Amino acid sequence: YHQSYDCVCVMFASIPDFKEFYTESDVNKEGLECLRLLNEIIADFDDLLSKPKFSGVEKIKTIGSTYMAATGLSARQYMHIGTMVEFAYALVGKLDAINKHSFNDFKLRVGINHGPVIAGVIGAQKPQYDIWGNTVNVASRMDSTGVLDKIQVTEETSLILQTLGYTCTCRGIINVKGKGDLKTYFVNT
Amino acid sequence: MMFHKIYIQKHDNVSILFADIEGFTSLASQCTAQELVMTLNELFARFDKLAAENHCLRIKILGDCYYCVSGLPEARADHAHCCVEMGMDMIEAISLVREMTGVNVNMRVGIHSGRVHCGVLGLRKWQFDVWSNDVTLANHMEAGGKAGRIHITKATLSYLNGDYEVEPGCGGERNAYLKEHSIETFLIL
Amino acid sequence: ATHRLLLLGAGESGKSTIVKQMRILHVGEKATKVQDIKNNLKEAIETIVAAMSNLVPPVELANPENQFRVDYILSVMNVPDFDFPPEFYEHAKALWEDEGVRACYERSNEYQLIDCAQYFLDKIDVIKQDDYVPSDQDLLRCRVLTSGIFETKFQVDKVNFHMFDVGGQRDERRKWIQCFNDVTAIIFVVASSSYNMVIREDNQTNRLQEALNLFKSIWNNRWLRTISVILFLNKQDLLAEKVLAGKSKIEDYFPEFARYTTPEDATPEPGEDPRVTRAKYFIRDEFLRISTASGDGRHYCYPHFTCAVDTENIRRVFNDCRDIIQRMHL
Ligand SMILES: Nc1nc2c(ncn2[C@@H]2O[C@H](COP(=O)(O)OP(=O)(O)OP(O)(O)=S)[C@@H](O)[C@H]2O)c(=O)[nH]1
Ligand SMILES: C=C[C@@]1(C)CC(=O)[C@]2(O)[C@@]3(C)[C@@H](O)CCC(C)(C)[C@@H]3[C@H](O)[C@H](OC(C)=O)[C@@]2(C)O1
Ligand SMILES: Nc1ncnc2c1ncn2[C@@H]1CC[C@H](COP(=O)(O)OP(=O)(O)OP(=O)(O)O)O1
Ligand SMILES: [Cl-]
Ligand SMILES: [Mg+2]
Ligand SMILES: [Mg+2]
Ligand SMILES: [Mn+2]
Repeated sequence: YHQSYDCVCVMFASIPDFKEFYTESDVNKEGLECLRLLNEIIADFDDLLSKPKFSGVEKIKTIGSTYMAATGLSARQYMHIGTMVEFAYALVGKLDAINKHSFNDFKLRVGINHGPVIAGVIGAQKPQYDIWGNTVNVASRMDSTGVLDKIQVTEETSLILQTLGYTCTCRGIINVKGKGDLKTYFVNT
Repeated sequence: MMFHKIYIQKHDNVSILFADIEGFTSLASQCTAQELVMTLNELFARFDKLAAENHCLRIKILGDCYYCVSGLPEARADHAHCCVEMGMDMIEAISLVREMTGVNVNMRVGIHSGRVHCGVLGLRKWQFDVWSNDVTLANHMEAGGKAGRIHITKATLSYLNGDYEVEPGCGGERNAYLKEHSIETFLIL
Repeated sequence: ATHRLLLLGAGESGKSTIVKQMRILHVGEKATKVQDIKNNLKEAIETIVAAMSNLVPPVELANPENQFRVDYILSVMNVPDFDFPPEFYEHAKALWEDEGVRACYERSNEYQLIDCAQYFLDKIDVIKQDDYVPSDQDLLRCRVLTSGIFETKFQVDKVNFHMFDVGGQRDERRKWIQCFNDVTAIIFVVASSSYNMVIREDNQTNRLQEALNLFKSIWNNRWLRTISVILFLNKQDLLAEKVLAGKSKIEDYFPEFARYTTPEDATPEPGEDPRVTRAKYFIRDEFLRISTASGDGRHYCYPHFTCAVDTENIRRVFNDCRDIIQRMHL
């Protein structure tokens, strides 16, 4: 069964440079060794979900090398949105740790949005929980049109963040594929 | 062992099919979250059924992107044909859902054949997936496809054994990845 | 029984040289290396000549005649396909005989100069010949930057070895990871004589210090906790030559050296000058001092004094490595 929600915060965290790191040779076992590192990265991100401060974070899935998660699925009515931003900071710490031991410099590119979504399972194959909506689409666009080491949020999401004590800097108006001109902001770290 | 146990296995001689909705972000901006989900579930449930009938293993659904592979788990020399037949049934199903729903749904289909790595990554929320340059190519074949048609590569055509009539794909002129990689594409009739 | 050895270390430490010695030891092409040897030669003379006017204080030519040859070298410095006319070798040789050029060469630690500089310039008359055939030692000295991962396989008494060579420079290190999983043992190479020099990457970080930080990064790495490290303290010949010369004092770069005495269990080579003994062991201890701090038995560090360009020394130390792998059941 599908259930509607009014205020769910979605987040897409990408690693744009991974695709370039990935190569297939006889030395790296046809790219297996590269995937071995991706597995270590996802694992360190997945381990943050066990921290008491992140108990309200639900990992939906992982698209390629992008991490997708949401808060507010178990419903200062807005604190969960602020929590999502706290989780995006923690991923950076984890990726910085990986970089330290793998002699790389991978950087995360985040996009966060909030609004109504539909949650449940779809299709006829396997019971895989997921969330749909225009809110989820825009969250993803905030990632794909984002900047390395930045968290790009939408206008209303930015307003909510400010009430919570967050500084935001206007990125300007950008033409988002399918939505048109949208004013967006960068969260200040 | 200092590296997490990786649950990944390599597989040669397999086919990969990608399908994606045209203008899904534009569509989700018009109808209620319910409609989008009902329409999307009506479509993917059928695909999932068509997948089993064609010996195709559905991988995962990324919003509007649907994909599956043939030759997995167990080897099958009939692989290329399965994905081609899968595309055939898929394109037809999209038309029925377009009629009884009224929603403007159109999908591009892409196919490529080669080796893949498959299994799962991380610790939490496992989901079967595939990774390899060949899989990456299949993804671009979809992007470089045409609304309501099956876009295939020469690699895939060589496994078809000449059972389908194709025509020049010209994918190079529709997608930058296909050109830079010198890929010869075709379009099944 | 097969063993997978990985070669790690900073750029120019001697990793590729070690691999070459493996072929000369345990394993038609010489005609292609000639071009590389000539490039090293060209690169060597032009670098010394270009540094003359940029040093503080600048180095002056002993013969004003050679100023024209300097002008010559600098004009062809960036020529893509150089054809090496007999003129080049004449001018190059004349410059190498100029005392000014020599004095600048002595201060080569103040700029970036390839290791084979002196070796090749002393045999210009040999390389210039059109019937020139590179000796074993010539191929060992030839320097060519490694970028990517290369695999070499060889047998020793019916025992298999898979040796992996990688780039040591900063941008290349990101590839090492692809060889961490199931590595029998790691061979960490260090250019022991590079204490008075700085890395190419930024022109500021001390070469030996970079080696130390890099070793600490490998020894303490999260994916190499149970992997033992065979430490090759390479460039022993250049180290001794430098220590004896007395121009560059180790204590000017590594202050701690002033309070270092030779350990009791030291095994000096026959006729080895105490100063050389003291220096080579000090360097060894800077690396051991890191390996001692952590590990706790789940892996060890095996030091070796080494000179990669000496097939004699390498046959000996590699045999010592063969024993370590087998008696520890790696
Ligand atoms: N005199 C002397 N020269 C040495 C010794 N070991 C290596 N060399 C020389 O130093 C140079 C650099 O060594 P090389 O093997 O190319 O470094 P590398 O560690 O492979 O370097 P890279 O690929 O990371 S950039 C070569 O010209 C080599 O002949 C040594 O013990 N003594
Ligand atoms: C992990 C690396 C690599 C190269 C492996 C691979 O084939 C991919 O995972 C596919 C193509 C592949 O897994 C199929 C799903 C999807 C989502 C289409 C992937 C992404 O495009 C990945 O890139 C991104 C941008 O995450 C990509 C390309 O990443
Ligand atoms: N549950 C989800 N999982 C993964 N990705 C999702 C999910 N929901 C939405 N998406 C994403 C973010 C937006 C994207 C769909 O838009 P897409 O980028 O495919 O373009 P589009 O359909 O607007 O146009 P087109 O496909 O024609 O280029 O899919
Ligand atoms: Cl070094
Ligand atoms: Mg899509
Ligand atoms: Mg090298
Ligand atoms: Mn789409």
